[PDB]
Amino acid sequence: FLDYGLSEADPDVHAIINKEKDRQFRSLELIASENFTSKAVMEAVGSCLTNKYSEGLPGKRYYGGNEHIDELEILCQQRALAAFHLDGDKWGVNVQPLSGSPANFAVYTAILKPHDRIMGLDLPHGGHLSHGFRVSGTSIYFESMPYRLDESTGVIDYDMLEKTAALFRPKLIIAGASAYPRDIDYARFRKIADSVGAFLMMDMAHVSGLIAASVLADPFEFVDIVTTTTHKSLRGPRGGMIFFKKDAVHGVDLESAINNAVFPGLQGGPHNHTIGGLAVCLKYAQSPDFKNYQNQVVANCRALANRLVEHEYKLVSGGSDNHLVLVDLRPSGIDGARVEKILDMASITLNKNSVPGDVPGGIRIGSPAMTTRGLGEKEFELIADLIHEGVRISLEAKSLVSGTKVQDFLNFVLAPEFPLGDKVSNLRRKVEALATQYPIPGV
Amino acid sequence: FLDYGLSEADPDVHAIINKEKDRQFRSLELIASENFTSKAVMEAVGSCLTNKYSEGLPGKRYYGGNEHIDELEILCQQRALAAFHLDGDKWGVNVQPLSGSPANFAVYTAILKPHDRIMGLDLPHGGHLSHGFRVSGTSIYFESMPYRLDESTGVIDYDMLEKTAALFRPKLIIAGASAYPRDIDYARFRKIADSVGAFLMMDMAHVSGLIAASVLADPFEFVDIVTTTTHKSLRGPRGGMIFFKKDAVHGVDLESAINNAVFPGLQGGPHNHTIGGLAVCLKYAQSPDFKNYQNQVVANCRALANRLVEHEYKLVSGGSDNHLVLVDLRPSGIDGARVEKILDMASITLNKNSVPGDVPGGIRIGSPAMTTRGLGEKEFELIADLIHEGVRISLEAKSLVSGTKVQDFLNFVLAPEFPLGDKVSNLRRKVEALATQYPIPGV
Amino acid sequence: FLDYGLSEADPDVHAIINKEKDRQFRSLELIASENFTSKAVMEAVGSCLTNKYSEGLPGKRYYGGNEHIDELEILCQQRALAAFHLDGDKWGVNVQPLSGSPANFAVYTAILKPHDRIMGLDLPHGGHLSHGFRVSGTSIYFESMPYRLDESTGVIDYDMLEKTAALFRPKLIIAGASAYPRDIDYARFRKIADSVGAFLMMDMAHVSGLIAASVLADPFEFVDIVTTTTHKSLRGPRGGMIFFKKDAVHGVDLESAINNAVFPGLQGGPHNHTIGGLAVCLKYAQSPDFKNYQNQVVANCRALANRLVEHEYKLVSGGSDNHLVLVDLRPSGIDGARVEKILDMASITLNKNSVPGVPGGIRIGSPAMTTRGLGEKEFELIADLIHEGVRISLEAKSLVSGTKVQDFLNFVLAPEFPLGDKVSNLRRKVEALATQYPIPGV
Amino acid sequence: FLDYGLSEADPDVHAIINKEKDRQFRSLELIASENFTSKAVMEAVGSCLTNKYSEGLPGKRYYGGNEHIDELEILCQQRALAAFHLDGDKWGVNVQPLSGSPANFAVYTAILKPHDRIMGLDLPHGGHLSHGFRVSGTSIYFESMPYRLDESTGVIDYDMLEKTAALFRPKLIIAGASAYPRDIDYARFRKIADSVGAFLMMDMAHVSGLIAASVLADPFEFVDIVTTTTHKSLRGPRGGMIFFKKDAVHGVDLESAINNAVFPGLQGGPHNHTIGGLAVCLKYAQSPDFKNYQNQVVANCRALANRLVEHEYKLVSGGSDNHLVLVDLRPSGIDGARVEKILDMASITLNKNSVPGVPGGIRIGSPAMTTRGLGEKEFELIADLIHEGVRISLEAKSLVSGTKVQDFLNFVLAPEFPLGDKVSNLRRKVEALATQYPIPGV
Repeated sequence: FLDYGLSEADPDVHAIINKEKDRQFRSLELIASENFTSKAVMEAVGSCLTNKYSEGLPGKRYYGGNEHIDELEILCQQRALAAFHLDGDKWGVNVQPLSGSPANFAVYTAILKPHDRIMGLDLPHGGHLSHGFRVSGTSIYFESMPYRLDESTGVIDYDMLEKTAALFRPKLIIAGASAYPRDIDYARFRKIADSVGAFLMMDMAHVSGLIAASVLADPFEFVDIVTTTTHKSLRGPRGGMIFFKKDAVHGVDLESAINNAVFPGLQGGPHNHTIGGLAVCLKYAQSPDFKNYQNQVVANCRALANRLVEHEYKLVSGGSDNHLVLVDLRPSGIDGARVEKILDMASITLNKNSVPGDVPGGIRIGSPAMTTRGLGEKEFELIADLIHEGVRISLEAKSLVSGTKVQDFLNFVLAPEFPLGDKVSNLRRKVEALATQYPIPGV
Repeated sequence: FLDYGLSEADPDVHAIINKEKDRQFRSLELIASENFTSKAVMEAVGSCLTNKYSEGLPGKRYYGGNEHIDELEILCQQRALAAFHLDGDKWGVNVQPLSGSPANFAVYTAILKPHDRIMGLDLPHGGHLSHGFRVSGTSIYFESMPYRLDESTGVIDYDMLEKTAALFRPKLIIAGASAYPRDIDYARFRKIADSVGAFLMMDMAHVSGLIAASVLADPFEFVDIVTTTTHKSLRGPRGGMIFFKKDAVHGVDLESAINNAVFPGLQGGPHNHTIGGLAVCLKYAQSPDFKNYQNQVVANCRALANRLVEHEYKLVSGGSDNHLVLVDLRPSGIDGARVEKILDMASITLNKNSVPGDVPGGIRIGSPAMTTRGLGEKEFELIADLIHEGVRISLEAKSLVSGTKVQDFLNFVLAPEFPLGDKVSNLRRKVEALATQYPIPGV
Repeated sequence: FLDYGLSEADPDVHAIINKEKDRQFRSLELIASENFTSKAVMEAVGSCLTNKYSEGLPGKRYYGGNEHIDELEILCQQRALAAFHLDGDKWGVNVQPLSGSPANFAVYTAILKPHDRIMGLDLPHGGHLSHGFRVSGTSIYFESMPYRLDESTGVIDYDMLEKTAALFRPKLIIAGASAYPRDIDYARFRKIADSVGAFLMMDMAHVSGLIAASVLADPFEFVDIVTTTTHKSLRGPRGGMIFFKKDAVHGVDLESAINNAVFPGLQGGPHNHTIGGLAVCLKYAQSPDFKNYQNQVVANCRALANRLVEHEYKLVSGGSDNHLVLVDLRPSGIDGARVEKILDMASITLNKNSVPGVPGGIRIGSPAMTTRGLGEKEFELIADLIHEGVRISLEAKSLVSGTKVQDFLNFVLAPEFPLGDKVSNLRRKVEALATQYPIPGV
Repeated sequence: FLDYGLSEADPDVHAIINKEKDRQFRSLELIASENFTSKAVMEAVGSCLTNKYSEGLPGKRYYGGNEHIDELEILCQQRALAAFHLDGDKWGVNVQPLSGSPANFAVYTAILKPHDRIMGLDLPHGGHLSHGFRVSGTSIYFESMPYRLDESTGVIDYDMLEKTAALFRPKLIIAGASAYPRDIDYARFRKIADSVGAFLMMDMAHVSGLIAASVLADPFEFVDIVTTTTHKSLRGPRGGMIFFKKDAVHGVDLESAINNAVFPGLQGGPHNHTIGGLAVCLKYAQSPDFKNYQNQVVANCRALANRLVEHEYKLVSGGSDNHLVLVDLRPSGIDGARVEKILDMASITLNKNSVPGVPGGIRIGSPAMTTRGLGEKEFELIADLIHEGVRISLEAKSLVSGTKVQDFLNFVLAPEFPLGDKVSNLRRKVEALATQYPIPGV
C-alpha cells in the first residue's frame, strides 16, 4: 500500500545518488566505456515497463497481457536496424540480451557446441574478456586462442592471424576490441574467416555509435553477426543487442539459433524497461545531431592525442582513428596503475590498461562522455595538459615513495601526510573549474 | 547537447509506456512472477547510476571514480544480509548478477567444471529452465538429470530423488521451482546432498519475500548457496543475487569462486542503477509492513484456492502453502493454452503451465501483484469467480469451434465474427470494475 | 643373422614359459575368463603373419603387399558371421579390435560424441569396467550411469532400469556382464532402449561361445551391435570383434562409423597373427563338438553350483544359467580376497569378486577345466575341494590379529606359515584331480 | 578333445599363411614400419602364455595364479630399462599396452583431462594419426593443433612451433613421427615445452632401435615420457611400451597415473604371450650384433638415398639421418598411389606417403631387408629397381584417359593389362635379388 518517492523512502540511497550525480558533474569523465545518457532514456528505464513478465518474442509470448510490450520490442528492433542502415530482409536483431557479455555468450551458444574453437584479440593487446582469456566464460566453455597486435607496432598482426587460423581452425573469429585505437580491416577478416570456413563476428561495443554515424567502416558489409552494448558510444541504457544475417550461413539459420540461445538458452524474461530506453536511444542514433556528435567525438580525441604527443607521450599504434587513445606510459618512466590513482584523486577519471609488451603500462582515455557535455577541441587540449600535470605529479610521487610496490605507492598517496597533496588539490581545482562550466544530461 | 524529456524526445515510446501503465491499472495481473515495484525503486533505477562503469568489487575496482558506487554496493550487500537475517561472518552476497538465470549460471561456473552433474526439478513438474531441460544453458554446458513430482500427487518425489541421486551422483542438487505450490523439505534435501557429497543450492526466486518475512521455512538453515531474482516476491527491480557460505564447503572457497564467476567470468561492469533499486527494495524488505504484505499474499492465495475448489477445480498438490496455485484444467475438460487466451482477452493476465501427467494442461495463478494493490481475501474470492466465468467461456468456445487444434481455437476467438465476444466483454467489464477500484504504485 | 629357437636364444624366458606350462597342468583353473586354446590357434598366432603392416580394410590398404592378409581378414569375417548364424546382408563384423575394451571403446567412438550418456551393469553387481560401471575410460570420456541387480533376487532390476533410463536418457544402453550368472532378457532391454531412443549393445565377451552353440538366447534377434573378446568362451586367441547391423540405426550407417572408429580412430595396423588364430577358432565354433563342449560347460557349472549349495554357500541369484557362479562368502564369515589367496596356494585358481551389498565373493567358472575333459562328477569334487579351502581360510583368519587384508597376505606368505600342512594336503587332492587330464597347447 | 596341428585343423588358414610366407620371401619389403621378427619371438608369442588372465600389476593381481606372469612382466621391464640405458630410480616402464596408439592414448588419459591441448607433427608433414595431427581419437577426445615442416627445407619448423605453442598453450607437446627422415632437436623441444609449462613426450615407434643402439640422439636426456611400438625397428612382437620419469613432473606422479590409465582405464588383462616375445627382443636389443644391425640400417638407407638422388628424385629434407627416406614424386610427374601399386605388382612393397605441399610421395625404409642381410650395394640396386618401376608407372598413366586414381587401379588390375610384360620383367629382377637372402621365422 505505501508508495513513497525515493527521498521519502530511502534518504541514504537518495543522498548517494545525488553525490554520484555531483561527482559526475565536477569530474573529467574520461573512461572510454562511459557516457552520459539522456533524461528520456532514464525516464523510459525508470518506468512501469519493469513490471511486465514477457518470455519469448513479439507475437510468440509465454504469458498474457503483452500487446504494448510487443509493440515496443518491434519498434526497438526496427529502430536498431534503421540506425545501422540495414535492410530487414537481410538482417534481424535481438534486443533482449542483458548486456554485452551475455550477448556474446548467446552467439557462442547459438552457433557453437561446447569446446568449439574461437579466436579473438588478446586481452593485453586490447581485446575484451568475453572474446577469450581459464578466466573468461568464453575460455571455460569453448577453446579460445588469442590473436595479437604486433608488440612493436600496436597494430593487429593480420599475417600471423592468417597463419594461426590455418593451424587452429576456429569455427568463429571475433573482430572487435576494448582498447584498440584503430579501425579494423574487415575485408582481411572475411578473407581469413573464409580460408577456414569460420563464422565471422564483430563485437562493436566500443565503436557502435561511430559505425552508425558512418565515421568508421561498416562491419555489416563483411561479417555474419554483430554484437554490441548499448551504453557506451550509443549513449543508451545498459543493455545489449545481437544483429544477424537472415540468409543461412554455413547451413545455419542464425535467426532461430540466436533467438533460441537468448531464450530459453541463457535468459528468462526480457528487461522491458531497458528495451524502452534502448528504443529511445536508437531514435536519436538516426538523427543528424547524433551524426554531428560522433564527428565531434573523433575530432576531440584527435585534439587530445596531438596535445599528448606534444608532451612527448607514446600512443599505442601511434595515434587513433576513433574515440579513444591508449597511452604507453613506460617510456615516460611510470605505469598506468600509479597514474590512474593520482588522476582520480584530482577528479580525472579513466582506467589503467595493459599495453603490448607486458602492473599495466598504460592508460586508456576516451572522449565520448565529455563530448556529450559540449567540450570541443580546445577543451580537449586543456584535458591533455591536465593529464600531463597529473602524470608529472605521479612521477614525482613515484620518485619520493621508498617502497617499489604499487601498494607502497598507494599507501603513500592516500596517507594524510602525503607531501604532494597540495599539487593534487591544485590540479583538482583546475579540473573542476573546467568540468563545472558544462551542463550534464539526465533526470 | 540536447536533453529532452521522454514526451519531448519520443512521443511514440511515451505513448506505449502510458498504454502499458493503463493496461496494468485496468487488469487483474495474476502472473505469479510479476509485481508492481515502488516509485522509489523506479527513481533509483532511472537515475545517473546508469552512467558509471565499475568492474570488480567495492574497494577492488578496475576504473577510477567509484567512491559512491562502492558505498552503494556495500550498503546493498548489508541490506540483503539483514533482509534474510544472516550473520555476515557466515554468509556473503554478490548483488551484481543481471538476473536470476545469469545468477544460477554464475554459481555453476563457480563450483562446477563443464559436464559436471546437476539435478533440479523437471520443467513439466514445476521447475525452472535454468535448473536443466539440449534446451537450457544448464543442460548444454553441464549434465543435468531431472527429479520429478509424483505424477499422482503433485508433490516432490523425495524417495525417488534419493535413489536417483545415489546412481547419478550429482555434484550439485538444486532445490527451488517456478510453479511448485508447496514448501520444500530442506532437511531431506540436505540428507540427500550429503549422501553423495553434493553441493546444495536453493533458487528462491519465487518465494524470496515469503522467506524474508518468515512465512515459509528458511533454506539458509540447510543449503550452501542461495540464488534469487529481485523482482517477483521481493518487489524490487529486475536483478539477481547470490548468497554463499563463507566457510569452505567441500574444500571450496565459495566467496572467491562465485565473485570470480560473476566477474570476470560471465559479466562485465555491474548495473549500478539496478543495484540502487535493489538497495531500496531490501530496506523495505526488513520492515513490519513488508512482513504484513507477505502474510496477506499467502492469505489471499488461500482464499482464491478455496473458492476455486468450490467451483470444482483440481489444484496440483491439492492446494498451496505459498503465493501461487497451479490449476489442473484437464479434469474440467480443457487445457491452459485455450483458457489463458480467453482470460487475457478479458483482462485477466496469467500463464498456461504444464501440470504433472503430460499443449499444457494448467494455469498458474499468483497473488503478489494484486495484493500489492490492496486486494484482500473477499476480492480474491471474486477473482476466482471471474476466472471461473472465463473458464466456462473457454469451455463453451472449445465446444463451438470446429477445428481441434489450439491454433484453430485461437483463430476462432480472435476473429471479429467471434460469437462469444459479448460474454468476453461482459466479463472484461467486471474485471476492470474490480481492478480500477485500487491504486497502482510507480512513478 | 642367427635365428635360434627360444630355448637357445633366451633360456630365462623359456624357463618361465616352462613354469607356467607346468602350473597350468597342475592346477584347477577356475577363472571364468580363462580357457585353454588349441595348438592350431597357437601355431597361427606364432607365425609370420606378425610381420605384415596392413592399415585400412580388405582391398583399401594404406600399404602395399596385402593380397593374402585381405584374404585372411575376409575369411575371418565370413566365419564370424557363420559362427553366430548371421545373414551377411543384415550383419557385418570388424575383426581388428585388439581386445574387448578397445572393441567397446571403438563402438562408443563410432556412434557417440564425447560426454554422451551410457548405461551398463554396475561394477559391484557383475559389470565390466568398460561399461556403465572416474575409474574406467568409458566414465572418463562419456557420461555413464549404472543399473544394478535387485540385491534380494540377484537378478537385473529391469523395473528400476526402465525408470532410471527414462530420467537419464542414455544414448546407449549396454547389456552383458563379467559376473552375471543368468541369461539376459533382451526383449525387455529392447523395450527400454526404444522408450528413450537409445542404441542397444550386447557385450557378449563372457558368454559368446554359449550363444554360438545356442545354449543361451541370441542377442542378435534384438540388439544393434554386439562386441566380444575372442579368448574366453570362444577359446580363441586374445583379440576382439564388433558385429553391427548393416541397415541404418537411428540415422547412423553403423558399418562406416565402426570401421572408421577402429582405424584411423583408435588403432593402427591390425594384428594379422591374431586374426589368423581367430579364423581357426571360428571354424571350430561351427562344429558339433563345440556345441557338445558348451553344453558340458553349463552342466559342469550346474553340478558345481548344486554341490556348493549342499555345503550351505549362497550363490548370487540362487544358481546359474551359464558357465559361472558367483558365491557370496559374507554369510560364511569371510571375504573373497582372503579365500582367493588360500585357494590359490592349494592350486585352485579363481578370483575375488564383488557381490550385491574388500570383495565379499568369489567367481568360479567351468570352461577351462571342461576343455581339459572334466565332467559333472569332477565338478562336484571341485566344489568339495573349494569348501575345504574356505575352511582353512577361516582358520587362518582366526590366527591373524590384525583386521587388514595385507596382514593376512603377509601371514600366509611367511615360510613359518602354521597351516602350511593343511594347504599341502589340499593341494595334493587338487593336483591329483588335475594331473589326470590332458592340456591342449603346442 | 582333439589337438591337431594347423595344417590338419584348418588347411585354408594354413594355405594363406603359406602364401604370405612365400610372398615375404619373394619380395623386397620396403615398408619402413615392417621388420622380420625372430623364430624365438614367434615361439614365445605362440605359447601357453596366451591362456593367463592377469589384470593388475606384478604382485597386485585381480586374479589368482600369476606367480610366473609377474616374473615375466618384471623381467621384461628390467630389460626395457637396460635396452635404453636407463637408471631404474629415475625411469619406470609399463609393458602392457597392446600397441602404439593405445600406448599413446594411455599417456593422454594419464596426464591430461578431456579437451586438454596437444601439439604434434602434422599428418601430411610426416606425423602419426595418434599425435597432434576429426579423424584421430587424439583429435576427438583432446584439442590438438599441428606443427609442420618448413616446406622449403623439409625440417621441422621449430621457430614457428615456438610461436604457435606460445599462443595455443598445449599441455602436452609430442615429438616423433612416421615419416620424418631426420633426428629431432630434443633440447629445442625442451626449451619450447618449458616456455608454456607443457609435458614433453617422444613417440619413438619408428626409431626406437636406432636409439637403443645410440645411432640417433637419446630422447631420454630431455623428455618426460617415451612411448614406442615393439615391432618396427626393435624387431619384436606387436605390442607397445610407455617409459616415464619416476620424479614428479608438473606435480604429477607419472608412474601411478600411467599404470592406472592402462588398467583399469583402457585395457583389461595384458597379453602375456606378447610380453614373452617382447622380453626376448629386448634381450637381443642389448647385443653388439643389434648395434651392428642398426648401423647397417642407416648405411643402407644412405646408399639408397644417394642413388635415388643420382636418378634425380627429390628427397624430403635432401636425404636422411635414419632408416627411411621420403621421396617427393610430384617433380617427376606422378603421385605415390599410382607408383605404390605398380611397384607392388613387381614385388616392391612400400607405401604412398604425404609430403609437404592423393599423396605426392612414397616412403621407403631399410630395416626389413637389412635384417635379411642386404648391404649398401644391394640397396643401390633397389634404388635402380624403384626407378624402373616409376618409369613403368609414368608410362601406364599416359595410357589412362581418366584422371581418377580408381581408373588407374582398374586399368592395371585388368587381365588384358598391356604393360604386364614390363612389370614381369621388373619383378624377375626384384625376386632375383630377394630370393638370395634368408628370412627369419619359424
